[PDB]
Amino acid sequence: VSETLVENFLSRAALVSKRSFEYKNHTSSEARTDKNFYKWTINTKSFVQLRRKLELFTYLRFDAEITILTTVAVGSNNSTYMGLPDLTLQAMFVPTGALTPEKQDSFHWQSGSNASVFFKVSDPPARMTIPFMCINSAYSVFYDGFAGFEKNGLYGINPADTIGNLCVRIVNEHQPIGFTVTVRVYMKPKHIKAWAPRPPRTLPYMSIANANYKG
Amino acid sequence: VSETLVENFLSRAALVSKRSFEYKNHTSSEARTDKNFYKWTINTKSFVQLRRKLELFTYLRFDAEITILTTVAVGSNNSTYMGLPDLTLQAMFVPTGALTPEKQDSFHWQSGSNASVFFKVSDPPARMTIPFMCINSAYSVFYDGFAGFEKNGLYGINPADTIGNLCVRIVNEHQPIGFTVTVRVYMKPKHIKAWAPRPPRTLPYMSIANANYKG
Amino acid sequence: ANYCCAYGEWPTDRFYTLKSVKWETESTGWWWKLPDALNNIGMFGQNVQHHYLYRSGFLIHVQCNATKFHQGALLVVAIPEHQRGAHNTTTSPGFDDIMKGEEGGTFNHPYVLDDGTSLACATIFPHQWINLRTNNSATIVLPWMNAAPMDFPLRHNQWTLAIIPVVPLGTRTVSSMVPITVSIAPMCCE
Amino acid sequence: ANYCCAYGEWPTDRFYTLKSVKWETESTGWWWKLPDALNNIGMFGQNVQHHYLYRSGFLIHVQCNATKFHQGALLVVAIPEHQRGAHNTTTSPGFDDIMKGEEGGTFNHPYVLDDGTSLACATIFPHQWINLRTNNSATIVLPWMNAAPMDFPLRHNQWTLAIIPVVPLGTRTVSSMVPITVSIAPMCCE
Amino acid sequence: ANYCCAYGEWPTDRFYTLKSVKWETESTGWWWKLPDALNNIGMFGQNVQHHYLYRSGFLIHVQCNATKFHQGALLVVAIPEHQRGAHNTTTSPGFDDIMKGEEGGTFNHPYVLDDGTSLACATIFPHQWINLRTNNSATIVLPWMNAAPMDFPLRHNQWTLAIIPVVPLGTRTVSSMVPITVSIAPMCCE
Amino acid sequence: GNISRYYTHWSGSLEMTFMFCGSFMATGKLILCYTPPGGSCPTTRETAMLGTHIVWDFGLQSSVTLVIPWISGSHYRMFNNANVGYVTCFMQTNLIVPSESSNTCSLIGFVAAKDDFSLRLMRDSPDIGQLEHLHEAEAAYQ
Repeated sequence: VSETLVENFLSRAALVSKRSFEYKNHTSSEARTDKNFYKWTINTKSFVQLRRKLELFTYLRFDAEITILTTVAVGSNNSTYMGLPDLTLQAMFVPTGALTPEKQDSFHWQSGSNASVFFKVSDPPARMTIPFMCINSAYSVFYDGFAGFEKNGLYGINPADTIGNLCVRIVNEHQPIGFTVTVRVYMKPKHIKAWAPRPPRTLPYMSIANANYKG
Repeated sequence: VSETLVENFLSRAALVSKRSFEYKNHTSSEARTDKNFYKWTINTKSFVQLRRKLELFTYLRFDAEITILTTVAVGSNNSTYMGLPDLTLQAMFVPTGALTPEKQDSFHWQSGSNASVFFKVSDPPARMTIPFMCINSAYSVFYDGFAGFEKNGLYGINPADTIGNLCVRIVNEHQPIGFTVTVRVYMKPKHIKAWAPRPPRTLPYMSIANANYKG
Repeated sequence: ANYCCAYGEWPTDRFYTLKSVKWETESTGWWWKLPDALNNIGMFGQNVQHHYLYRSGFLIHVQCNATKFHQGALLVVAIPEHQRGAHNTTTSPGFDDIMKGEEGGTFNHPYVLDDGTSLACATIFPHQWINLRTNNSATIVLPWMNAAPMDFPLRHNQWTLAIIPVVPLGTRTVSSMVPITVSIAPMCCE
Repeated sequence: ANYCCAYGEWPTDRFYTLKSVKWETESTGWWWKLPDALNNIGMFGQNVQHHYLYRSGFLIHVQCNATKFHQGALLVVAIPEHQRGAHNTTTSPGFDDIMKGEEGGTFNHPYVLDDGTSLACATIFPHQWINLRTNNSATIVLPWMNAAPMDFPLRHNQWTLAIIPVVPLGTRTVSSMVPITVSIAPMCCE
Repeated sequence: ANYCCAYGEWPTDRFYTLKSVKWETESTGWWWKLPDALNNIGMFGQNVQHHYLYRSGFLIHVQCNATKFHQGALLVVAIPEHQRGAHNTTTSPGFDDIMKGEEGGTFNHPYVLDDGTSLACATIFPHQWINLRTNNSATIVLPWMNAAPMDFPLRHNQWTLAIIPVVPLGTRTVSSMVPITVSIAPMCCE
Repeated sequence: GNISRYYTHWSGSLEMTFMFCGSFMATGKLILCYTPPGGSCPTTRETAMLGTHIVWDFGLQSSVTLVIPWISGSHYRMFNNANVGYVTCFMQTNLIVPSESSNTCSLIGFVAAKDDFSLRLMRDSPDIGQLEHLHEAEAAYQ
């Protein structure tokens, strides 16, 4: 009977985001906002498995534990194997109401208020636990309301919640040889409390922001 | 008298499976299901030593501890030694009743329900303990019955038991230089209980699924 | 008379009676978003647009007027945070088609609850059954139902009362009509 | 009379007597799979094909009818989960050659028990010896013997009663015959 | 619900429900001979043709399904040793026209009970009245009713359940139909 | 079913409730029979009457509850290479309705799990509709 508790049912690590990015000597304006870094707003309604599992409840309250797995490889083979040089990566958690970096060398990377972790590729995956970041007592999986006070607000978007934004960059100044690095983010909710269970989703999802159904 | 207990007699790590696989830029359909990954159904009746030792009993109940040892080498020598780049490998335990991956980039690799372990080649061997996974109270080493309800069922195959399937892949996207990696799997039963001892096997085995004898 | 306390929680007496709806043999259902329904009527509406704040429960009474020769079944269900969805587009529902006021709206696809979920599993929500051969009334008591201790009545609908005919109304004549009366009594309205 | 409780466990009274088999000087042995033997006879068989389920023990009595001038030794052994094997092929035994019913089967290679093990070590199983110069009967009591608490009688044989002449029957005449009678009494049959 | 113990004697629970009969405005009546009705159904029939012997009572439940706009009266009477008779001949009734099985038979002359007696005096037997304006069900409990302590179920019918419409069924339409359901539950069946 | 598809092994007993949604004066009888897993689904009323059955008179009772006995779905043929038991309904009598009522009546059925239900070995539900990429996904977290 312990396996079917809500905590065990929902507290499974899942690949919430996976996004590789090149870094080769990006002095020019090639691939703006993708030169040597990527950003990802921390939203749980990204993969359909986790969407359907979480949308079984109306209100949720949990702490998200994030583990980042990074791999480096190259297909150019312009020289010998020569191994892969050890790169240090910076992952900064930018909470809501704070400024997120727009470029790899932006001064926001050294804010001193946003929590940041520095880890190497050869090191084990970096782990951090994001606490319950909401002005309300629980996240709103479904929100029968409008965000803004004006009528142009979006339906279903709670201006509360909004856990934050996660940005990852390569700390090392661009080495002579470019490289492709892939960062995998795994989120595992912890200390989960759930309220008001709901019927399971039956139709395929149409969007990440709407409850629209096909049929 | 302690050395000759059943737990000490059977709880010895053994090379249950060893299977190398190439990974060189397998974008094409070369070596389907062997492109960059291999799978192995977890069965104890694979090596004759362990077969004869386990078939001394009718019913067994144990937890299997799996240690994975991986080595990388190349005989091509197309360039300098240049060392061996550190690759991250994913080993996913797919229990019975779940879908196993069919390709290296299948979405089953990020299921979020199948337990998975990520380890590097330079790291010590990865260890995981698979619990007693059976709907019955003990595994059936010998089964005087038929699996399916129809008469076409196989003799001796218990639809229970069936510990699960183990799949190992290289997480890194294919690097410019191909490589041969060999994964060795060692299984060591723990907390073993045995019932109904049986006469030892005397004739050479004819198959992994039958008790057929030559002579 | 045999009320249903939602989620086993028991949190004035005006009982704002909305205009009765006509239950036909081809009706799909009706829904009212509770804060929005009373936003434009009575001391509740006056206080709601006087203040920026609101906090209260609700009391729902649904009654049908039919004879012993009528048949049909209704599902009276209160859905918390019933975020609706569109049918064949990726754009979110608009303010006009979400905030229907005291008039309310009708279900386009009662089978999927206009949400993409299943009506068959809607019984997990606080609900009552109106089977015309056994009963004709249903009463539901609704708690606060908000994550925050405080709320804005003009932007967020905490509850959505839905009445869906599972078994269509029927009689000897091919055309049938049975009035349905909905009365909402906010309790400790702020 | 001097019964043998298998594995020291003691878990109706119909005593279904199978047709007697003839013990000749060249006989290799006989075996019966216990759930299958009674699957087509008596209230046991009727209940077995009435239900999808079965759970009970067994009582086995084996008796020989011979004179004081006969010689021979029998091994009456009950093998749990006696998964048989083929002799010169890699294909598994079939349903026809596994489920022999109340008729039973004969050992092709009693030396290896048709399993590839040794007959000499078969005494580890619950067994009794019938030496014609000392005794002519053997009784074995069989427990539940199943990993699961429940079982399907039509697909899985939990026990296999085997009678193997270790010492061939002999007398002054070159041809000898001694009847062997097997009686099985399921206890608490389900 | 308000059962009738025959002759003030109170002597399983399967309640074999026979196929419902249709009560029309021109129906004369239906009868079932109790041992014969269950002789070919259920564990009662299996035991009856397994043994040469039988001894038990009976429990009878008769129910009608009609609306408040239907009218009619039924006499549910259990006749012990209802030896029938022919209408215009001196030959005795045959086995085929006596043993009707679970199908039962119909009254040719309900006025004389197919016996030559009077229906008006049939109330001396254990009976119940089904007047559609007051009740729609009748329950009778039948004792052993045999001179001998033992009986042969395949040759002698101890009871005969008879349902006779004294007042014909009627409604506004000239054609009326009301199902009648008969359930028999032998008690302590042998 | 939706929750159980998230797990591999399920065991317990189910409870079914059937509600008659006809007119007030509609009358009739129905037979609800339960067939154990090791049996064949009945095809005729008298064959169904032999087994465990309930004679439901919906002219008197508008709702009937049927309790399915404890069943272990794990043991009973889950890809052992579905006749796990049936619940069937037969019309014992005709449907009788007053002239002013409708000629057709409907039945509503419910299912619930008793407190003895058990679920084990959680897996990935296949009824999600499979993983398709959704709209506004990439633009959400550039």
